Amino acid sequence: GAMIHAISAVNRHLYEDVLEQHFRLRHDIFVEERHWETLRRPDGREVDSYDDEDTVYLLALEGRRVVGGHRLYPTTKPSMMSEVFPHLAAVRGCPSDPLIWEWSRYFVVRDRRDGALNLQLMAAVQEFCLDQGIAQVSAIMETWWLPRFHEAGFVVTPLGLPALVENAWTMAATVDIRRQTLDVLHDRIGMPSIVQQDGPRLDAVARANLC
Ligand SMILES: CC(C)CCSCCNC(=O)CCNC(=O)[C@H](O)C(C)(C)COP(=O)(O)OP(=O)(O)OC[C@H]1O[C@@H](n2cnc3c(N)ncnc32)[C@H](O)[C@@H]1OP(=O)(O)O
Ligand SMILES: C[S@@+](CC[C@H](N)C(=O)[O-])C[C@H]1O[C@@H](n2cnc3c(N)ncnc32)[C@H](O)[C@@H]1O
Repeated sequence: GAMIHAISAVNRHLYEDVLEQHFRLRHDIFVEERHWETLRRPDGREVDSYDDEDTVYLLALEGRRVVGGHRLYPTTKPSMMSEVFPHLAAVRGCPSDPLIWEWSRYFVVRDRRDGALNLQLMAAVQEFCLDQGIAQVSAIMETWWLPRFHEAGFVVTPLGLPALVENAWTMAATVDIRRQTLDVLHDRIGMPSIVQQDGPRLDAVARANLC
């Protein structure tokens, strides 16, 4: 059936159509719906300084329609946490490691909310990272994400004090990538694999080491 596709520098030539579609959906969702006005752009594409040659996109596709997704960025480069929100990680420190990737821009289009897709997206980050040998992901998120992580069996390590960010309670944390977490999620989604990787093989950890 429908799969989550891992899109990076090595295979984006197969997904240029899909990538553009997702930038516009990100604008509809994060700018128009969430009202994150600092991300508004006149081209109607929601693109920031962490959308570059090293970004990995995990996009839920139905045919060529993007129905959900999220992205990963190496913490060996300047990151959203290190550059924008370092005060949120003042207790433990901002991650900087080839084996830790920054996780952001999680979305499900309205048509697919409150269904099977969400848990598939939760499984997808675990599956991709385990395959790549990535040990942890880091995230800045609103505190309503905590019960969602816990419900999916995600092992969460807070990096600092929660704080108001543009009027919303926000925190920085890592998530442990675990075979055990993934195994349970595979059972729950009723699929042995949720991540499709077309085109040339990506060596994410090697790329992050170069950075
Ligand atoms: C890498 C990550 C960490 C970066 C995040 S990046 C920021 C998170 N992303 C977004 O807010 C994008 C806009 N939203 C979406 O794409 C979807 O609403 C998401 C968050 C993916 C959730 O989709 P689904 O789980 O399929 O279903 P849903 O009915 O939309 O939500 C399920 C439950 O989740 C909760 N929820 C969703 N959005 C919320 C919000 N803005 N504030 C407080 N609570 C919120 C809520 O409890 C809801 O159930 P309800 O109470 O019955 O409505
Ligand atoms: C929870 S935080 C940031 C992380 C967000 N959950 C994500 O994964 O994309 C949301 C707040 O950070 C801001 N923000 C998101 N990406 C940003 C960037 N690249 N630069 C500056 N601010 C950003 C948004 O305007 C919003 O007020």
